[PDB]
Amino acid sequence: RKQQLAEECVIDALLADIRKG
Amino acid sequence: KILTERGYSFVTTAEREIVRDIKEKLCYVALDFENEMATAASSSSLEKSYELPDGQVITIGNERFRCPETLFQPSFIGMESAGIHETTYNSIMKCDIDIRKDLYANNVMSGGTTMYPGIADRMQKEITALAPSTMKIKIIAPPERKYSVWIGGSILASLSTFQQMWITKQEYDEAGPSIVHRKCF
Amino acid sequence: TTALVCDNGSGLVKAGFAGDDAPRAVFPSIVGRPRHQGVMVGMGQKDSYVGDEAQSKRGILTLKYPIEHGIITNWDDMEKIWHHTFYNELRVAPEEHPTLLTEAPLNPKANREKMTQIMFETFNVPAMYVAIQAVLSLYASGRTTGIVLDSGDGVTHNVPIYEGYALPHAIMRLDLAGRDLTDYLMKILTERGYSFVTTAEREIVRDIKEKLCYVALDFENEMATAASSSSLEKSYELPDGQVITIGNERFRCPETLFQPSFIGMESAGIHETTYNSIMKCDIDIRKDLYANNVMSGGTTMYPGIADRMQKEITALAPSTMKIKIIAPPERKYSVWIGGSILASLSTFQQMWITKQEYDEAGPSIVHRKCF
Amino acid sequence: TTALVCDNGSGLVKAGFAGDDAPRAVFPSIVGRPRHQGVMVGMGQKDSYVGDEAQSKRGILTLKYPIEHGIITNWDDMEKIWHHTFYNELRVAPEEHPTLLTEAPLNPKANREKMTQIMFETFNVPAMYVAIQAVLSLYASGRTTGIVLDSGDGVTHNVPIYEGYALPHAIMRLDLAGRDLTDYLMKILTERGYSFVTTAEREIVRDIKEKLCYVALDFENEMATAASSSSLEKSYELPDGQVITIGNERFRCPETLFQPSFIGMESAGIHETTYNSIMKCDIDIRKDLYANNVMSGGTTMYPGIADRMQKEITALAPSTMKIKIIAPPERKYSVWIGGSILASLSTFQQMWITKQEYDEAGPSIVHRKCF
Ligand SMILES: Nc1ncnc2c1ncn2[C@@H]1O[C@H](COP(=O)(O)OP(=O)(O)O)[C@@H](O)[C@H]1O
Ligand SMILES: Nc1ncnc2c1ncn2[C@@H]1O[C@H](COP(=O)(O)OP(=O)(O)O)[C@@H](O)[C@H]1O
Ligand SMILES: [Mg+2]
Ligand SMILES: [Mg+2]
Repeated sequence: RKQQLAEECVIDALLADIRKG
Repeated sequence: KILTERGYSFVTTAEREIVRDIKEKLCYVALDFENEMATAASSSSLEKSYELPDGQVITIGNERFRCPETLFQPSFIGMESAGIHETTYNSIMKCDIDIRKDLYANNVMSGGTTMYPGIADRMQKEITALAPSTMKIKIIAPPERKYSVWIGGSILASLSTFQQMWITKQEYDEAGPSIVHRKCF
Repeated sequence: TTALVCDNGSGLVKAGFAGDDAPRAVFPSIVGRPRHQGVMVGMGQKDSYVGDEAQSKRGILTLKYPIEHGIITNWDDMEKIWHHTFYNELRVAPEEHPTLLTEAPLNPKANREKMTQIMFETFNVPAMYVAIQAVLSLYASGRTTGIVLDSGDGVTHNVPIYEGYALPHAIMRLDLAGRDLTDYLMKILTERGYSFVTTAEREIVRDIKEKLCYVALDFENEMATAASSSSLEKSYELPDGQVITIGNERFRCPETLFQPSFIGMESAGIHETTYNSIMKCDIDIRKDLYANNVMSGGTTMYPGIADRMQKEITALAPSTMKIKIIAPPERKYSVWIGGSILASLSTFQQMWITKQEYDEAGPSIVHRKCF
Repeated sequence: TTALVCDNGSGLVKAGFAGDDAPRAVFPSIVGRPRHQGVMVGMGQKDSYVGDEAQSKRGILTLKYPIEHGIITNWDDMEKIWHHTFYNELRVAPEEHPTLLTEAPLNPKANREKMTQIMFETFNVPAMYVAIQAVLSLYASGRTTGIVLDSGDGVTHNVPIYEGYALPHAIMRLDLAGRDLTDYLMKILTERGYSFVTTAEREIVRDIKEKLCYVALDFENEMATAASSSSLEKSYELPDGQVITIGNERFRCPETLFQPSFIGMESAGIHETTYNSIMKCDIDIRKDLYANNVMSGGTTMYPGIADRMQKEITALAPSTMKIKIIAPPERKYSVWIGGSILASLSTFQQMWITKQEYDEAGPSIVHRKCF
């Protein structure tokens, strides 16, 4: 132990389709 | 049926286009029914004129708001079902409780039957009478809602995600014409 | 290398770092699955909502509790609960952080084996310790002796500790807490006409229980007053806007903790369990345990419960001796606060279950390294 | 003085006298009101038709059911139902006869308050009593213990009784019965091109369900048989002379009892409800409840339901034991027949609710006297 211690979306899709028409 | 009351007869299917044109152009939804009936019975400020294709002129009064009133009151044409406001409200109570607020804030109408220029305020009054008073009744009524079914069709067909959801030729050829039940809603 | 404390309770998962005062992420332990037909294509449809997302969208979800009376039933749901509380709430890699989990006493051992196996093989750690919740409540209380009644959402257990020594023969467990109170509150809410059958409505009746219910000091006089006058009646607004009005159900619901024969269980109340746990202890230490009744858990948030516990134990105890109910105002998170105290203790570094010890001993060292 | 048994069913009122075999008056609980303009002046045009008159003249009537899922909504209609079943059907004065009434479990208490108040003020009686229908069914089965699933037109409830002791914590209630099956059959009959929207057509769809429908022993094999060959398709003649032919709808309609997710109800099927009611009982009595599964109610006469329910419980329960579904042929009126047992008991005569008891205790003694 001493050695170890030393080691340490609906909205976006639908608006996209609206702007596609 | 009620245009025969004033004296105007329309029985053929060609005359159905004329009666539909009169309904499109002159009719409107009364906000209050009985006050509008008393107003039309008192004074002829509500009477409007329309010219037929032969050249005759009709004038209609209370029939401007008796005809679209059948949507909120189906007993005029003898159907036992409830009006469209009670149909909307009963569809909300048939849903689960926790979502009902989102159904009140997002009442959407579509189709050309809601083109009448009093129908949004009337439906707001009817649902507001039906719903509890702590709640918000927002009715969306866009001006383009006569064609919104086609607009949403163009919206859905423009998706990239919908291209796998089609019923192709080959799948119809194995399954017969019965695959449209299991593939669609 | 700081430490994580993750009380995986039956109702509310409470997680946070070591040394902090308040728990960072408190969220209910529900896995919600959709039960209707998704018609709107795209949108990122999740097959399962976990946590507050399942709480918000609960009107279209079947909710499931993965933990029932402190025993983890569905292990995939509990894996998703741990995945949510690590990778979305706290946003920490568990491979660089030790973890302190809490557990009810008198548990099935295979449950402890399976949290050991998942927590060292799915969410593999440098270290992990499984600890009894009542000892953590006595940590947060700060006193060394005391009997601790911990009542979460599924488990109500009494553990007495004297001068740093637990008495395992006097530990007792009762599977009666807030979930059964929610179900009983539904069953008595059907009297007034309000129906609640779905898993979503458990949340609403739970909110009614949290916000309006209270422990009566005397049950019979409160029954007579609520039957006579409508002063005790209170109104609550539902999420759809409807208003319910409840009367005696404010104090008929928590009385199941003092009278378990309401829901048909044979065992006696929590005060009798506390008194019988003290009589199961040795005769010299009962003077310390009468004076240091520590409650914890979210079931004791009712604003009459300390006076009722004092009255019932003072009725049961001999009258020559003082009863004092230690009820801190933050006793909901006292399991977490004592876990954060324990993880900040310098002495506690030597009894971590290492990955090396797990590999060299199988999943069997957790019976011998822990209590 | 002969006693009266008046089962106010959700769909069919069944009244009669004690000591008898068959119920005297069975008639549906409908109040009709005219929806058209009467031009024909005179000839006794009633403002309201109650019962079989409203059934016969149903083409020009809006029919209202006063009872919905066991709870009486409209009380003036329910008073008209009681006035018809006392004065027109049985033709006896209520004030010269005691009258037991039946009730679904977990009813709202104000419903019981109002039936007691109406039944002691306007139809005032020497006595009345309110009981549980499942207890009457276990009487009519002639056996001491048993779990009774009673599924009427509105309420499907499971109540287990051992040695004359009902277990109140083990009572399960599900609002899925014959009205919901009628509405679901209306919903799925539109697929074949037959539309039924009015309340007059509800009687037609109900008669279609009563005549032709049956429980599938295996659901998916009956899907395969109905899709493959046209042997299961059956014809029915409408009152206008049109002939319909239905196929899989004979066994899609009752399957909602076993699969409640068809109509969007989150709850489990009646087999799982029965199984969970037996698991809520104590461990030493479950074998007796396995051998005494009593089915009663009008919904339970589809002619495949006993074998299906036996198959489901035998799948659910382990194999060391006997699952015997007690399904007598006369199980429609068995609840009434149980009243014809119970009101005919000389021991029963000392727990009637008298007039003097009502006047001296308000309408509150119906909670303290009845279960
Ligand atoms: N303010 C309150 N009043 C009454 N009961 C409460 C309150 N807050 C929480 N509870 C109950 O206490 C429980 C929380 O206790 P907790 O130990 O956090 O449970 P878990 O850790 O198992 O989720 C909840 O299930 C709730 O029913
Ligand atoms: N022969 C039958 N087959 C199938 N279902 C039936 C049959 N007869 C009646 N039913 C259904 O049973 C219901 C009658 O239930 P009922 O005996 O009144 O129970 P309750 O008295 O608990 O309401 C009716 O609504 C009808 O839908
Ligand atoms: Mg807890
Ligand atoms: Mg019945």
